[PDB]
Amino acid sequence: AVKKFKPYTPSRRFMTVADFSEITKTEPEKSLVKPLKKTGGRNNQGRITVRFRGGGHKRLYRIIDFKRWDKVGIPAKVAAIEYDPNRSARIALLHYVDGEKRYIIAPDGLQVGQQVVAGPDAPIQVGNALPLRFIPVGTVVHAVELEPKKGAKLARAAGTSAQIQGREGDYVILRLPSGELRKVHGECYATVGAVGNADHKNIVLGKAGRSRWLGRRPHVRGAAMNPVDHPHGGGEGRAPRGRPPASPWGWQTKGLKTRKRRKPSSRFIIARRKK
Amino acid sequence: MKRTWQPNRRKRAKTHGFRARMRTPGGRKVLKRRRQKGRWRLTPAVRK
RNA sequence: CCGAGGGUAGGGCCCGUGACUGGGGCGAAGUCGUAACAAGGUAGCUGUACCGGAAGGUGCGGCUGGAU
RNA sequence: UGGGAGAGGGUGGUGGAAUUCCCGGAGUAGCGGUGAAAUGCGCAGAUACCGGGAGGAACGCCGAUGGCGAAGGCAGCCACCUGGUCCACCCGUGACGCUGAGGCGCGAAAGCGUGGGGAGCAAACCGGAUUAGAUACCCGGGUAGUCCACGCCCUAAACG
RNA sequence: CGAUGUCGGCUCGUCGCAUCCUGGGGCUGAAGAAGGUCCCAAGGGUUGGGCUGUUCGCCCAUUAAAGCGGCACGCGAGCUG
RNA sequence: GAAUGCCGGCAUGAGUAACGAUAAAGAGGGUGAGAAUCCCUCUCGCCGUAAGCCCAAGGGUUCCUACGCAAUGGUCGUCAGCGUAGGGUUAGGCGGGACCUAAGGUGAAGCCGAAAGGCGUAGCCGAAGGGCAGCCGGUUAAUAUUCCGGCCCUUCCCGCAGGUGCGAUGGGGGGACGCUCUAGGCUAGGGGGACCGGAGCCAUGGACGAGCCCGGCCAGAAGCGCAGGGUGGGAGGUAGGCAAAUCCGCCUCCCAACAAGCUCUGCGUGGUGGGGAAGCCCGGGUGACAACCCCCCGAAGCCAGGGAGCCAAGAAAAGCCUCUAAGCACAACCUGCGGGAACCCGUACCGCAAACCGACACAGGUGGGCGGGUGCAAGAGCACUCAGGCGCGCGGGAGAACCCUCGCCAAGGAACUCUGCAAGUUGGCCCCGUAACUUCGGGAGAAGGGGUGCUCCCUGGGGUGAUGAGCCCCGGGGAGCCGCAGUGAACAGGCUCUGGCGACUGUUUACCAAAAACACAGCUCUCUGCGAACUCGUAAGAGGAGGUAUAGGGAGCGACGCUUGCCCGGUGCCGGAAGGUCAAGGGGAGGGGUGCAAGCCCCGAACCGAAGCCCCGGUGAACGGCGGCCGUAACUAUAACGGUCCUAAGGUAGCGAAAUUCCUUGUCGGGUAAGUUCCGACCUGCACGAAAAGCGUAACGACCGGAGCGCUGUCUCGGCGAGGGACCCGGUGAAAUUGAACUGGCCGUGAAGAUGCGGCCUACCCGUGGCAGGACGAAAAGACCCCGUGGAGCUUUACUGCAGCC
RNA sequence: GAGCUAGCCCUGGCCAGGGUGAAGCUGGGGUGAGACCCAGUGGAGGCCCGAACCGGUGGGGGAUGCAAACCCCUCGGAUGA
Ligand SMILES: CC(C)C[C@@H]1CCO[C@@H]2[C@H](CN[C@@H]2C(=O)N[C@H]2[C@H]3O[C@H](SC[C@H](F)C/C=C\[C@H]2C)[C@H](O)[C@@H](O)[C@H]3O)C1
Ligand SMILES: [Mg+2]
Ligand SMILES: [Mg+2]
Ligand SMILES: [Mg+2]
Ligand SMILES: [Mg+2]
Ligand SMILES: [Mg+2]
Ligand SMILES: [Mg+2]
Ligand SMILES: [Mg+2]
Ligand SMILES: [Mg+2]
Ligand SMILES: [Mg+2]
Ligand SMILES: [Mg+2]
Ligand SMILES: [Mg+2]
Ligand SMILES: [Mg+2]
Ligand SMILES: [Mg+2]
Ligand SMILES: [Mg+2]
Ligand SMILES: [Mg+2]
Ligand SMILES: [Mg+2]
Ligand SMILES: [Mg+2]
Ligand SMILES: [Mg+2]
Ligand SMILES: [Mg+2]
Ligand SMILES: [Mg+2]
Ligand SMILES: [Mg+2]
Ligand SMILES: [Mg+2]
Ligand SMILES: [Mg+2]
Ligand SMILES: [Mg+2]
Ligand SMILES: [Mg+2]
Ligand SMILES: [Mg+2]
Ligand SMILES: [Mg+2]
Ligand SMILES: [Mg+2]
Ligand SMILES: [Mg+2]
Ligand SMILES: [Mg+2]
Ligand SMILES: [Mg+2]
Ligand SMILES: [Mg+2]
Ligand SMILES: [Mg+2]
Ligand SMILES: [Mg+2]
Ligand SMILES: [Mg+2]
Ligand SMILES: [Mg+2]
Ligand SMILES: [Mg+2]
Ligand SMILES: [Mg+2]
Ligand SMILES: [Mg+2]
Ligand SMILES: [Mg+2]
Ligand SMILES: [Mg+2]
Ligand SMILES: [Mg+2]
Ligand SMILES: [Mg+2]
Ligand SMILES: [Mg+2]
Ligand SMILES: [Mg+2]
Ligand SMILES: [Mg+2]
Ligand SMILES: [Mg+2]
Ligand SMILES: [Mg+2]
Ligand SMILES: [Mg+2]
Ligand SMILES: [Mg+2]
Ligand SMILES: [Mg+2]
Ligand SMILES: [Mg+2]
Ligand SMILES: [Mg+2]
Ligand SMILES: [Mg+2]
Ligand SMILES: [Mg+2]
Ligand SMILES: [Mg+2]
Ligand SMILES: [Mg+2]
Ligand SMILES: [Mg+2]
Ligand SMILES: [Mg+2]
Ligand SMILES: [Mg+2]
Ligand SMILES: [Mg+2]
Ligand SMILES: [Mg+2]
Ligand SMILES: [Mg+2]
Ligand SMILES: [Mg+2]
Ligand SMILES: [Mg+2]
Ligand SMILES: [Mg+2]
Ligand SMILES: [Mg+2]
Ligand SMILES: [Mg+2]
Ligand SMILES: [Mg+2]
Ligand SMILES: [Mg+2]
Ligand SMILES: [Mg+2]
Ligand SMILES: [Mg+2]
Ligand SMILES: [Mg+2]
Ligand SMILES: [Mg+2]
Ligand SMILES: [Mg+2]
Ligand SMILES: [Mg+2]
Ligand SMILES: [Mg+2]
Ligand SMILES: [Mg+2]
Ligand SMILES: [Mg+2]
Ligand SMILES: [Mg+2]
Ligand SMILES: [Mg+2]
Ligand SMILES: [Mg+2]
Ligand SMILES: [Mg+2]
Ligand SMILES: [Mg+2]
Ligand SMILES: [Mg+2]
Ligand SMILES: [Mg+2]
Ligand SMILES: [Mg+2]
Ligand SMILES: [Mg+2]
Ligand SMILES: [Mg+2]
Ligand SMILES: [Mg+2]
Ligand SMILES: [Mg+2]
Ligand SMILES: [Mg+2]
Ligand SMILES: [Mg+2]
Ligand SMILES: [Mg+2]
Ligand SMILES: [Mg+2]
Ligand SMILES: [Mg+2]
Ligand SMILES: [Mg+2]
Ligand SMILES: [Mg+2]
Ligand SMILES: [Mg+2]
Ligand SMILES: [Mg+2]
Ligand SMILES: [Mg+2]
Ligand SMILES: [Mg+2]
Ligand SMILES: [Mg+2]
Ligand SMILES: [Mg+2]
Ligand SMILES: [Mg+2]
Ligand SMILES: [Mg+2]
Ligand SMILES: [Mg+2]
Ligand SMILES: [Mg+2]
Ligand SMILES: [Mg+2]
Ligand SMILES: [Mg+2]
Ligand SMILES: [Mg+2]
Ligand SMILES: [Mg+2]
Ligand SMILES: [Mg+2]
Ligand SMILES: [Mg+2]
Ligand SMILES: [Mg+2]
Ligand SMILES: [Mg+2]
Ligand SMILES: [Mg+2]
Ligand SMILES: [Mg+2]
Ligand SMILES: [Mg+2]
Ligand SMILES: [Mg+2]
Ligand SMILES: [Mg+2]
Ligand SMILES: [Mg+2]
Ligand SMILES: [Mg+2]
Ligand SMILES: [Mg+2]
Ligand SMILES: [Mg+2]
Ligand SMILES: [Mg+2]
Ligand SMILES: [Mg+2]
Ligand SMILES: [Mg+2]
Ligand SMILES: [Mg+2]
Ligand SMILES: [Mg+2]
Ligand SMILES: [Mg+2]
Ligand SMILES: [Mg+2]
Ligand SMILES: [Mg+2]
Ligand SMILES: [Mg+2]
Ligand SMILES: [Mg+2]
Ligand SMILES: [Mg+2]
Ligand SMILES: [Mg+2]
Ligand SMILES: [Mg+2]
Ligand SMILES: [Mg+2]
Ligand SMILES: [Mg+2]
Ligand SMILES: [Mg+2]
Ligand SMILES: [Mg+2]
Ligand SMILES: [Mg+2]
Ligand SMILES: [Mg+2]
Ligand SMILES: [Mg+2]
Ligand SMILES: [Mg+2]
Ligand SMILES: [Mg+2]
Ligand SMILES: [Mg+2]
Ligand SMILES: [Mg+2]
Ligand SMILES: [Mg+2]
Ligand SMILES: [Mg+2]
Ligand SMILES: [Mg+2]
Ligand SMILES: [Mg+2]
Ligand SMILES: [Mg+2]
Ligand SMILES: [Mg+2]
Ligand SMILES: [Mg+2]
Ligand SMILES: [Mg+2]
Ligand SMILES: [Mg+2]
Ligand SMILES: [Mg+2]
Ligand SMILES: [Mg+2]
Ligand SMILES: [Mg+2]
Ligand SMILES: [Mg+2]
Ligand SMILES: [Mg+2]
Ligand SMILES: [Mg+2]
Ligand SMILES: [Mg+2]
Ligand SMILES: [Mg+2]
Ligand SMILES: [Mg+2]
Ligand SMILES: [Mg+2]
Ligand SMILES: [Mg+2]
Ligand SMILES: [Mg+2]
Ligand SMILES: [Mg+2]
Ligand SMILES: [Mg+2]
Ligand SMILES: [Mg+2]
Ligand SMILES: [Mg+2]
Ligand SMILES: [Mg+2]
Ligand SMILES: [Mg+2]
Ligand SMILES: [Mg+2]
Ligand SMILES: [Mg+2]
Ligand SMILES: [Mg+2]
Ligand SMILES: [Mg+2]
Ligand SMILES: [Mg+2]
Ligand SMILES: [Mg+2]
Ligand SMILES: [Mg+2]
Ligand SMILES: [Mg+2]
Ligand SMILES: [Mg+2]
Ligand SMILES: [Mg+2]
Ligand SMILES: [Mg+2]
Ligand SMILES: [Mg+2]
Ligand SMILES: [Mg+2]
Ligand SMILES: [Mg+2]
Ligand SMILES: [Mg+2]
Ligand SMILES: [Mg+2]
Ligand SMILES: [Mg+2]
Ligand SMILES: [Mg+2]
Ligand SMILES: [Mg+2]
Ligand SMILES: [Mg+2]
Ligand SMILES: [Mg+2]
Ligand SMILES: [Mg+2]
Ligand SMILES: [Mg+2]
Ligand SMILES: [Mg+2]
Ligand SMILES: [Mg+2]
Ligand SMILES: [Mg+2]
Ligand SMILES: [Mg+2]
Ligand SMILES: [Mg+2]
Ligand SMILES: [Mg+2]
Ligand SMILES: [Mg+2]
Ligand SMILES: [Mg+2]
Ligand SMILES: [Mg+2]
Ligand SMILES: [Mg+2]
Ligand SMILES: [Mg+2]
Ligand SMILES: [Mg+2]
Ligand SMILES: [Mg+2]
Ligand SMILES: [Mg+2]
Ligand SMILES: [Mg+2]
Ligand SMILES: [Mg+2]
Ligand SMILES: [Mg+2]
Ligand SMILES: [Mg+2]
Ligand SMILES: [Mg+2]
Ligand SMILES: [Mg+2]
Ligand SMILES: [Mg+2]
Ligand SMILES: [Mg+2]
Ligand SMILES: [Mg+2]
Ligand SMILES: [Mg+2]
Ligand SMILES: [Mg+2]
Ligand SMILES: [Mg+2]
Ligand SMILES: [Mg+2]
Ligand SMILES: [Mg+2]
Ligand SMILES: [Mg+2]
Ligand SMILES: [Mg+2]
Ligand SMILES: [Mg+2]
Ligand SMILES: [Mg+2]
Ligand SMILES: [Mg+2]
Ligand SMILES: [Mg+2]
Ligand SMILES: [Mg+2]
Ligand SMILES: [Mg+2]
Ligand SMILES: [Mg+2]
Ligand SMILES: [Mg+2]
Ligand SMILES: [Mg+2]
Ligand SMILES: [Mg+2]
Ligand SMILES: [Mg+2]
Ligand SMILES: [Mg+2]
Ligand SMILES: [Mg+2]
Ligand SMILES: [Mg+2]
Ligand SMILES: [Mg+2]
Ligand SMILES: [Mg+2]
Ligand SMILES: [Mg+2]
Ligand SMILES: [Mg+2]
Ligand SMILES: [Mg+2]
Ligand SMILES: [Mg+2]
Ligand SMILES: [Mg+2]
Ligand SMILES: [Mg+2]
Ligand SMILES: [Mg+2]
Ligand SMILES: [Mg+2]
Ligand SMILES: [Mg+2]
């Protein structure tokens, strides 16, 4: 439920902030946080390899449990729902009856005080995690492993989910957040429900400095540069593209497909994405 | 106005020091050349 | 002290007028088409939307004040 | 107090028919369309037929000259929440009534905002016909929209 | 071309006369007044403003008149820009 | 003898410019061969959120003392950051190391690369971050939290006592954290005192006073007090914290809970140890048995790991505590106490500057802390002042032009000019009051006005204290006084109307452009299913991201509002298992060479044979593009209408002489006495037009345009005055430039603009202050222009390669 | 060679004083319940004014400079990109 501001500054006109109404705890679990090495887009050579990065707020990384088949059959209680600055989803704190404490991505609907459980036997309930094969067809699911025991890979951002469409041998057919239809192996785990905080996409950053807080440095158009810099650079006055619109490195950037031709996973993609 | 030389003993020893030169093929050629030329100092002085 | 009024500054309402511009009314015999009245030759009207020299047309939903 | 009928409203489920698209099979010289055609589609294998799948929308028969609502309006089926209303008994209150400038709420369609959805249909638009013309009627396409949520708009041959 | 700074303005002048005014004339289709045209004449004079970077030009208000040209389209080791 | 030659020397310019902030000097005494310049005294001025004081860098003896003055010092010099010599820097507690980790760096394992080398988990290094024990005073010419004095403390070793399951690089707890706002209580610091201490003072008309002037504290162990921080206790279960665990985590039960207790800091007090002014007298002595007290103000510092709110969600590791494992429980560890032990490096001095970075004793640059008082609403602003530190290392005169910086100006008031450029005006606070428009915030300090000192009287509330007095803080009313004038000095908006552009705050060409440019939230297209795409790299490996389509890359557009039309023929991209073409390879009809021959060797057609291209489609917020001629209405004119050619389609809405309009100062209207600019219209748009977005838009802008009011030395049109220079004298003393010079005007001549040639004219020799017409003056081997089969950046459907991708 | 300058990473530090007065909260009003209104409290913001600090808009000076970019007056930001 995005929060608005009155227009008492030029920027407060349009700025919207998340309501934080599901958050029940506001400092993280000390045993589950570790320092997040900020990069600024620089690789091990020190070269910028992803432009316009750096300068964002400091962050601690919350270790997230993307396996859950770690602890089959062991119920846990949802102790808290917490803000995670490293991802769009919120995160839920789990207290296992083990005494072990872990973080999961917080699905929509999940409540503090309810219990979740992982395993082939687990009830089909929001927050439980089962192998894909034991989830009934038609079930909305998130935090999906792409390959068995390799870790949850798909549908992790706020509001996203995959839907189960059917089974075909050892595999299930998922409709991913992108609308692609893909065969994912049935022993891959998934968590029942959609990821929460679906209002994330309606946040209006509102001002330039808000992008700066997030580590996003200003992005400068090719058309603003010189020919030394960019295909779209130069010209007297403004200039249209004057050639097929291109990236700084010369490749076409309006339509040109880029998935590797002979990639082995093509056997498992049924239909490319939609809209 | 702020000029270009802003001395700093740690910066000097770590950039041009003896150990910086020995760590690298190019740096060792520097020491080799300055020895062959007979330089009284192979490396800049800094008071550490 | 108050004080006719004069001065300075800023408001409100009304009247007249203005390059140009909007449509309206009227005007014996102009130009274009033929929308409506017969099922008016696509039943008509309608609120709305979009479009078209023009009347109009078309979409959606409504009315019979529609014929057979 | 005790009963009844009902597409009255809201929510969430869920059932089959049909259209479209995808896949597999089978099969070949046309299909479609009209007043007649053409555009379109089809040997790069269409149409027609069979099995599988996805998805949206609308609910055939019952169905009526029917029923419900204050009106706008409401139609598969199920459950829940809820309004109105009628009848019987003649039990309670004791005129506590009628209307109602303002106010408030409701208000078909189209339209608007933000998300979502999108099968069919279809303003705009394109093409094919027709015609003196044809910014139409007819044909092949087709974007909004038609659908859902929330928020607006507040119109009507909102009529008996 | 081992550089002769380029438009306009400002400042400062000085010169020519094919004279705008003022002085002297002849002719007039010169009654007077006022003009026209030509001759002599360079002593002095030849305004303020609106517009534009402007030179120029148009306009306002005047004036005896609001001259036209040369001086590296006078003048940036004088200024402006 | 020339090369703007090279090296050196020495001239010219010239006793010229200058002598480095306009904070400022004068006199007496002394020293000395010599004194504006050194020392001392008195007087004057300057800084005082510094121009004072303390750290950190960097510098490296510059520190102190004696003896010196050749050079260095912009003059002088007896002086000096200079020369010579001697002296000077003292630590278990300050800083760093024998402690910890951060980025990063390095790197057993391992990975990769022709070589060189590149990576890389642990580990190691790495600090201004974490951690850790010293405060006050005295002393030296020069060091001091270092020496000394007083009072405190830390670790290591060993011993004694008491206690305990002791024991770790392993487990756990803790360390451990943001931004804004902020409570209570304190401290630093400060103000006042009619109280306490003090050498003295009475002046010049008055004052012997509840007079003036000076000072009225600092550190301190335990204990105690005040204020805070941290922290539940017990039991039972237990499968998690990669072994174990009595610890931690999770479950349950009992009790405690805005407490308390325990613990830990801060402040206060505290044995004790110190300090102690003016003034006077020669840094010292005295004052002095110095006194050392009360009230008020009060932090941004402390208690602190405090509290609240918010979103952008805020290091690590060790010290420390707890758990246990090998082990070992004659040990070991814990607590107390005692004795012993306690290393290396730095320490001088400068440090907003004459000692650092700028070639200079250079008006520039340099991070942290302290930074007193009064008044002005506040404040680190401003004026003046304390402590402290300076008068800026050439002076003395004069009182021209001219220049700079500054003050004023009769009448006028933008007439100045490209332009109100510049300079006026306005200016703080309190109160009254405030428009279109608007996105309801704003526009707004709109505009425009009134008030402002001092005195007396009456009075309201708050803080401290006690509820009072005193002190302190916000006020209210009445009556008066003075001046030209009361934010009386200093610091402190001119305003309005209307266009263009850009939404806005931001960013930029270091050193000629700050803007309309870039960025920006927002909108759209597009790629990307994760070992993602993309990027850097030969690779390994990284980034992307410990992210996962509500995400990430690329591209354009640029808040917001209302919108974004038609063309897919060409180019691009997307789809298309057919067909055409298509390399290596397959195939081998059929030939050829050689050999006696078996053979060996060579050429080789059909046909099979990828991507790409052809071909069929799609696609515009992909590259792009969006017509011509002729005719027509009952006045004329003009054409709603028509004809025909052409195209892939012929520009829609909106806007338009525009940041675009050539003709052009279009035409008309407004504004002006007058308007090439401006605003409003018209539309024959040379040559607008819809995300290289179209049209608007409140608010914003050191943007660019037009107007008005206010006010002015901008101007008519200049005048006077101030200081710093210019000028003169003493000291010191450059520069570019320079073929040599005994270097005049005119009219001619000349390579076409002559001091230098001809003919005239004019002219005694040599300077000083000035002005800039000439020496085609200086400066820079023209940056425009061309030329060179000269170079370099950039582009592309130029050529040819290469990476990359297929 | 990044001791200048550009960006990023780690760790510290700094931003006098004054002004405006968002959300929320409380109370009150309102209603069937609401929305909502008013008052108080509150202290938000690439908010406002203005030092330090960071800039460099206009003009003047300087131009063999104090200075190979300085000086004076004026001006922009100053809790934030
Ligand atoms: C239509 C025009 C283009 C014709 C043109 C005009 C240019 O100038 C002349 C040329 C002929 N030669 C002339 C020439 O070269 N002037 C140069 C001058 O540069 C500076 S003046 C600072 C100026 F800002 C630069 C202006 C001029 C530079 C080039 C020197 O101090 C001067 O001595 C002098 O050298 C003719
Ligand atoms: Mg908002
Ligand atoms: Mg609002
Ligand atoms: Mg939430
Ligand atoms: Mg940790
Ligand atoms: Mg990283
Ligand atoms: Mg590395
Ligand atoms: Mg990149
Ligand atoms: Mg980057
Ligand atoms: Mg994310
Ligand atoms: Mg989150
Ligand atoms: Mg799989
Ligand atoms: Mg968004
Ligand atoms: Mg961030
Ligand atoms: Mg971004
Ligand atoms: Mg950009
Ligand atoms: Mg550009
Ligand atoms: Mg550019
Ligand atoms: Mg480059
Ligand atoms: Mg290139
Ligand atoms: Mg290029
Ligand atoms: Mg280009
Ligand atoms: Mg360009
Ligand atoms: Mg152009
Ligand atoms: Mg450009
Ligand atoms: Mg082009
Ligand atoms: Mg291209
Ligand atoms: Mg896909
Ligand atoms: Mg610099
Ligand atoms: Mg240098
Ligand atoms: Mg530096
Ligand atoms: Mg150093
Ligand atoms: Mg250092
Ligand atoms: Mg360094
Ligand atoms: Mg190095
Ligand atoms: Mg070194
Ligand atoms: Mg080598
Ligand atoms: Mg070697
Ligand atoms: Mg030697
Ligand atoms: Mg060396
Ligand atoms: Mg009167
Ligand atoms: Mg009709
Ligand atoms: Mg008809
Ligand atoms: Mg009809
Ligand atoms: Mg008809
Ligand atoms: Mg139509
Ligand atoms: Mg076939
Ligand atoms: Mg579908
Ligand atoms: Mg009864
Ligand atoms: Mg309605
Ligand atoms: Mg569709
Ligand atoms: Mg057609
Ligand atoms: Mg016909
Ligand atoms: Mg030339
Ligand atoms: Mg020369
Ligand atoms: Mg020249
Ligand atoms: Mg020259
Ligand atoms: Mg002038
Ligand atoms: Mg005359
Ligand atoms: Mg006459
Ligand atoms: Mg004359
Ligand atoms: Mg003119
Ligand atoms: Mg002209
Ligand atoms: Mg006359
Ligand atoms: Mg002339
Ligand atoms: Mg000429
Ligand atoms: Mg000419
Ligand atoms: Mg000239
Ligand atoms: Mg000239
Ligand atoms: Mg000049
Ligand atoms: Mg000139
Ligand atoms: Mg000259
Ligand atoms: Mg000259
Ligand atoms: Mg010779
Ligand atoms: Mg020379
Ligand atoms: Mg030479
Ligand atoms: Mg020579
Ligand atoms: Mg030489
Ligand atoms: Mg020489
Ligand atoms: Mg010699
Ligand atoms: Mg010499
Ligand atoms: Mg001389
Ligand atoms: Mg002289
Ligand atoms: Mg001279
Ligand atoms: Mg000089
Ligand atoms: Mg000088
Ligand atoms: Mg000064
Ligand atoms: Mg001065
Ligand atoms: Mg003297
Ligand atoms: Mg002297
Ligand atoms: Mg002397
Ligand atoms: Mg002196
Ligand atoms: Mg002295
Ligand atoms: Mg005296
Ligand atoms: Mg002071
Ligand atoms: Mg000497
Ligand atoms: Mg001397
Ligand atoms: Mg001497
Ligand atoms: Mg000597
Ligand atoms: Mg000297
Ligand atoms: Mg000097
Ligand atoms: Mg002597
Ligand atoms: Mg010493
Ligand atoms: Mg010691
Ligand atoms: Mg040791
Ligand atoms: Mg270490
Ligand atoms: Mg190895
Ligand atoms: Mg190699
Ligand atoms: Mg290191
Ligand atoms: Mg270390
Ligand atoms: Mg340290
Ligand atoms: Mg220490
Ligand atoms: Mg101590
Ligand atoms: Mg001594
Ligand atoms: Mg913590
Ligand atoms: Mg933390
Ligand atoms: Mg920290
Ligand atoms: Mg924050
Ligand atoms: Mg307080
Ligand atoms: Mg104290
Ligand atoms: Mg005080
Ligand atoms: Mg256990
Ligand atoms: Mg004493
Ligand atoms: Mg004594
Ligand atoms: Mg502070
Ligand atoms: Mg670490
Ligand atoms: Mg054992
Ligand atoms: Mg034993
Ligand atoms: Mg113990
Ligand atoms: Mg040692
Ligand atoms: Mg020392
Ligand atoms: Mg300074
Ligand atoms: Mg400092
Ligand atoms: Mg000094
Ligand atoms: Mg000096
Ligand atoms: Mg200096
Ligand atoms: Mg003040
Ligand atoms: Mg001085
Ligand atoms: Mg000074
Ligand atoms: Mg001086
Ligand atoms: Mg004189
Ligand atoms: Mg004055
Ligand atoms: Mg006066
Ligand atoms: Mg005057
Ligand atoms: Mg005036
Ligand atoms: Mg006036
Ligand atoms: Mg003017
Ligand atoms: Mg100008
Ligand atoms: Mg003034
Ligand atoms: Mg003022
Ligand atoms: Mg108005
Ligand atoms: Mg108003
Ligand atoms: Mg206005
Ligand atoms: Mg307006
Ligand atoms: Mg308003
Ligand atoms: Mg005012
Ligand atoms: Mg008053
Ligand atoms: Mg007075
Ligand atoms: Mg008076
Ligand atoms: Mg102001
Ligand atoms: Mg802007
Ligand atoms: Mg801009
Ligand atoms: Mg704009
Ligand atoms: Mg805008
Ligand atoms: Mg700002
Ligand atoms: Mg620049
Ligand atoms: Mg430049
Ligand atoms: Mg430069
Ligand atoms: Mg400039
Ligand atoms: Mg510029
Ligand atoms: Mg600016
Ligand atoms: Mg820019
Ligand atoms: Mg913008
Ligand atoms: Mg989008
Ligand atoms: Mg690469
Ligand atoms: Mg990572
Ligand atoms: Mg992106
Ligand atoms: Mg926009
Ligand atoms: Mg932009
Ligand atoms: Mg349109
Ligand atoms: Mg096309
Ligand atoms: Mg096409
Ligand atoms: Mg195409
Ligand atoms: Mg092929
Ligand atoms: Mg083109
Ligand atoms: Mg084209
Ligand atoms: Mg026009
Ligand atoms: Mg325009
Ligand atoms: Mg144009
Ligand atoms: Mg024009
Ligand atoms: Mg023109
Ligand atoms: Mg005109
Ligand atoms: Mg007019
Ligand atoms: Mg206009
Ligand atoms: Mg026209
Ligand atoms: Mg474009
Ligand atoms: Mg353009
Ligand atoms: Mg476009
Ligand atoms: Mg509007
Ligand atoms: Mg605007
Ligand atoms: Mg505006
Ligand atoms: Mg601006
Ligand atoms: Mg700005
Ligand atoms: Mg600006
Ligand atoms: Mg003057
Ligand atoms: Mg003077
Ligand atoms: Mg003399
Ligand atoms: Mg001399
Ligand atoms: Mg000398
Ligand atoms: Mg000679
Ligand atoms: Mg001679
Ligand atoms: Mg001579
Ligand atoms: Mg002569
Ligand atoms: Mg000639
Ligand atoms: Mg001549
Ligand atoms: Mg001569
Ligand atoms: Mg001669
Ligand atoms: Mg001769
Ligand atoms: Mg001769
Ligand atoms: Mg001669
Ligand atoms: Mg002669
Ligand atoms: Mg003569
Ligand atoms: Mg002289
Ligand atoms: Mg002279
Ligand atoms: Mg001259
Ligand atoms: Mg001259
Ligand atoms: Mg000359
Ligand atoms: Mg010459
Ligand atoms: Mg000359
Ligand atoms: Mg040369
Ligand atoms: Mg040349
Ligand atoms: Mg040159
Ligand atoms: Mg150039
Ligand atoms: Mg040429
Ligand atoms: Mg050639
Ligand atoms: Mg040639
Ligand atoms: Mg060439
Ligand atoms: Mg080249
Ligand atoms: Mg190659
Ligand atoms: Mg690629
Ligand atoms: Mg650097
Ligand atoms: Mg740096
Ligand atoms: Mg910081
Ligand atoms: Mg600040
Ligand atoms: Mg308030
Ligand atoms: Mg609150
Ligand atoms: Mg601000
Ligand atoms: Mg203000
Ligand atoms: Mg600067
Ligand atoms: Mg400046
Ligand atoms: Mg100025
Ligand atoms: Mg210069
Ligand atoms: Mg100033
Ligand atoms: Mg400000
Ligand atoms: Mg501030």
